Amino acid sequence: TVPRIKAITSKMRMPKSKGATVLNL
Amino acid sequence: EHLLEYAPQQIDISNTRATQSQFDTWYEAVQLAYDIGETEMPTVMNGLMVWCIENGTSPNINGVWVMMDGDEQVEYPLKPIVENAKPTLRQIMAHFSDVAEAYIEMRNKKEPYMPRYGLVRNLRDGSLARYAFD
Amino acid sequence: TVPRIKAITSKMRMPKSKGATVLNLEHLLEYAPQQIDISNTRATQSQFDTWYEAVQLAYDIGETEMPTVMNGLMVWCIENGTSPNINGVWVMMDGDEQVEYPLKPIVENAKPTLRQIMAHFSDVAEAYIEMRNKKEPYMPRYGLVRNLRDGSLARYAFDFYEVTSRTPVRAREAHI
Amino acid sequence: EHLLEYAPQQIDISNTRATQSQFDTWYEAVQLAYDIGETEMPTVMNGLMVWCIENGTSPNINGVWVM
Repeated sequence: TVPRIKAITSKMRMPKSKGATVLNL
Repeated sequence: EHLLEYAPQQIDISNTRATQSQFDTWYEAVQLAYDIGETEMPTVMNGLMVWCIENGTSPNINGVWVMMDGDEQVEYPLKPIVENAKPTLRQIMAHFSDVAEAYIEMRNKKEPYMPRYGLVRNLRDGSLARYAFD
Repeated sequence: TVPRIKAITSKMRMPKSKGATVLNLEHLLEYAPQQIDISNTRATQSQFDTWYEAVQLAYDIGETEMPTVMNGLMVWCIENGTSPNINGVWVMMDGDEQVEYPLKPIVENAKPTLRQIMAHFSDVAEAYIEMRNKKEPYMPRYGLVRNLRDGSLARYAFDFYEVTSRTPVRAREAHI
Repeated sequence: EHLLEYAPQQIDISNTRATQSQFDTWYEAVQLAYDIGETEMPTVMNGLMVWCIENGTSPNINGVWVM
């Protein structure tokens, strides 16, 4: 078959303070 | 003495076909910017020269070009094909001018196949519809 | 015997990068895709997939009730062409009275344009007018402006007609 | 199945004739802005379509039309 492109996804970088999240998603 | 011992062909010097180095920089930068390696990358160019027959060598940069596979399509970004082709896309794809007129000769005998550049110019014979693409 | 001419063959010079070939010639011969699935007039399956899901959403009409809408769209887009104003409305007959719909989420989601998205319906549209011509004379509205004059060529002359290689040569002059 | 059971006419979809709703908003706003009610307003439109035959559908806005 044909070679499909493997698109990567840059992460939706959620901000953090010291190791935990900062939003109640 | 060396002038008489010197017969180079039109296709290896002229302006329409870009140089071997311009095609060498282009093809390595496309193999890189698709993350598709050797023995899997020449299958892609079988899809490129069929697409560039039809829609010509002037797309928008942000657009996409398709390639049939079975029944469903795939897609690819047109950004690293017209941004690496340093003269232009026309003068880089002119390396494929030998195979393309041998592709349509294959395609005309099964069914009538005018390329899309021919239908705009309104050519009217399926035998001259072999030398008129972009 | 007679001296036959020895015809030489200039090579079918396949392009190369650094010493190896650039095409899979085995798969090239096992590869015959059609005009309609690659060309520029018909937009891609993904461009029609984003368009149709964004229309189903922005009308709040679900599956098994949404394909009835597209029976009204391809009849309207035959007549008034694929260039309306964005704020306007398009109608759809039902019994005797009309309905209406907003033209805003049909030309704002069609990412190439409306013409290249409705060109998926180029197969059904010329099969719609062939149905319609036999009951009564039916020139589409794009034909009446261009002043075509026969009800049998009034099948291939609407706005969003893709010009494939199956078009008769009289019809491909009618667009250009 | 419904596509084959669907034959609408040119005049009810096309661009030249505006929609029934565009004519519905227009006719109610003319009946209002003349203070001429029902059974007296359709006599006015007998005068409008005779005038709009002759002077066309492009007058100045401030002008008048006779009957």
